[PDB]
Amino acid sequence: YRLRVIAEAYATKGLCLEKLPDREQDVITCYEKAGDIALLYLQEIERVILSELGFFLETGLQRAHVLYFKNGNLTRGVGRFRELLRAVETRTTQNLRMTIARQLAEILLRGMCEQSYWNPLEDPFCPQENTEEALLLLLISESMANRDAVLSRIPEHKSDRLISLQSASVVYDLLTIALGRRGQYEMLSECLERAMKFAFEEFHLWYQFALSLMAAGKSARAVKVLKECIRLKPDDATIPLLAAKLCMGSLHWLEEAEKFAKTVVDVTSEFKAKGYLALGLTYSLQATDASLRGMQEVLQRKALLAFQRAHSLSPTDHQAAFYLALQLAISRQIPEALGYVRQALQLQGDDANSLHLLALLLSAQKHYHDALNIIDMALSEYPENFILLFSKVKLQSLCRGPDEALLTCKHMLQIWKSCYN
Amino acid sequence: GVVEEWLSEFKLPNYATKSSLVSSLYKVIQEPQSELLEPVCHQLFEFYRSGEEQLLQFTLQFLPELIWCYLAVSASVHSSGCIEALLLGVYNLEIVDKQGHTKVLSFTIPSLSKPSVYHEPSSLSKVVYSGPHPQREMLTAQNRFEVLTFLLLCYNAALTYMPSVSLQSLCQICSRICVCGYPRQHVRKYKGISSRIPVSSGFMVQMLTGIYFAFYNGEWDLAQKALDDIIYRAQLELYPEPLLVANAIKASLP
Repeated sequence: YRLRVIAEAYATKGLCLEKLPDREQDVITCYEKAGDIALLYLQEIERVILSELGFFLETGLQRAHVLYFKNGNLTRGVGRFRELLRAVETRTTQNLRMTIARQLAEILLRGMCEQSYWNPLEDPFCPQENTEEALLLLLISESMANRDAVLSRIPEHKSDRLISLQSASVVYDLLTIALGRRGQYEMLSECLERAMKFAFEEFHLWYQFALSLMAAGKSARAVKVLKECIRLKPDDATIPLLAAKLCMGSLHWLEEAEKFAKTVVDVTSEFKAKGYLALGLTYSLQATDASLRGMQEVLQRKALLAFQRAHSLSPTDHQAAFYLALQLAISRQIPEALGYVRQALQLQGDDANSLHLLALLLSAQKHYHDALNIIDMALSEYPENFILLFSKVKLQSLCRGPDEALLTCKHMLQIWKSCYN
Repeated sequence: GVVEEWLSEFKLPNYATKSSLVSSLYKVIQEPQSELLEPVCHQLFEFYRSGEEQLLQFTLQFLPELIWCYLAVSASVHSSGCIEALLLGVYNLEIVDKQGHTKVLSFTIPSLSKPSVYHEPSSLSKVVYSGPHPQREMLTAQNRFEVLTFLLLCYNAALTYMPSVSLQSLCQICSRICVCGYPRQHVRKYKGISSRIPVSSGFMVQMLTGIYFAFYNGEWDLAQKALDDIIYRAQLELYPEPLLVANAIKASLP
């Protein structure tokens, strides 16, 4: 009981000395010993209780690091933070270790590089790199934080719920920023899935969970969450764009793609152009999947009309011009298609599909050796392609002779052998 | 020049430990009309050969400026054709030369069922995030961005020792590169060559790391606008992870 008395005596001594024109480091030292004796008394009383709450002891403990980090004493401040964390937790220090752990995680994440850190025991489970200890801190904090939740009652009071939601949002924000940079998405997705309990009508967690799911490989769950995101806030057009892009991917769902395309089109120019492009691609694929006669031409004319509209709406998109030229070439109209791909290649001349289509058009025009040359520097720029190899083999067999075709076949067999086990 | 005659008379870290070189060297790379540009380039290579730490630490900060200038102008009028060799040599030296082996950067995630220095379980797998990177011989349009992100990560590893001018320049490049060939440039009124550079997702993530670190060193408006262009371009190009990281950064501000 006398220890807290002398601790408050040191606090009052510092409060009086602040009015006298380095004694500040002496006040800091008395603050450190006051904190040490307060922690020792807490340990003794928590041992005794098997066989209260002051006011200024925490001030004396905290103003030391406040001065540390307001005067630039970053090294001593982080060292004292670490030593305070080294104290064994009791039933009265959980919020203090909350706050100090959160601040330490922030300052370590946004304060210095990797080559300016050493182990807690040494002085410049045992962590070896800063993000490891930050991750451990985040796990422990969230693990023994998840039991003070409010679970969205809102009978009459809201403020405590708002504070709890803020704390959850910030802790998961640090978790996301820590784990995203290192390219680990599975554990992040599971973390957000576990966290999903709190939210009831909040856009942020739904958006982040959908993004994490779509960036991890799973698609259908991402599509459903993205649909609910459509339901929540009908202002953004990028979210239906992502849903449509996933729909026509490996999933091979086509009706939903046209639904989302119609939704985004029926809402600036740079977005409705993308919507028209997606609608045209969906129509072209549906045409390719047809089974009777007339509907193929109907969908082809629809697709070329949409592609023309998209091309007109934006003059500096090489993808739109390339796909319009491809659709034109599907319809056997050569000169306009070759002119269009010429314009697209003028827009950008480092592509692969553009050169491949140019070579294909040249071959369809019966100019074999020029297309052969084009394929030659196409392979020169991309020495590890596969489709270009098949096209070159076909062209060589069509023009010169089987010898070079066999040579290329053996070369590509060797390439596959090298690239795989 | 000052550095020119310094080299002329020149032809243990206390050799320069100089407060007048860095600004002049930065102004040298500004204009493309330099007669000694490639000689001072391989002279910088010669400095990088010196394993002594301060020279490499205080000369690595020049990489973003040249990466913009001579990999966007030559790779759009004039082709110097040797700085790429310097970059390739630096890449090979970094990836290969540590003690005679290739790096495998790795760390292990923590757990909660095992006692730690701060907690107890009463009341573990190794993961790899980089390497191996086999050496290269020419900057092709199929592998140049991988080495670009590797160089960016290597420069990231030591952001502590670079000055504020380097941070300002890095933010300027990180802003102007991703909006150069898009209409938003006329909002920013940035001139030069109107073209689009096909960046990747990892490149965006690695610049976002540096942008986040620089956000808390006084630079506020430039980093804010750079984040704006980054998120705009990511939304345009439909790249999930950079958009997620940008949203996380944005939703964590005072």
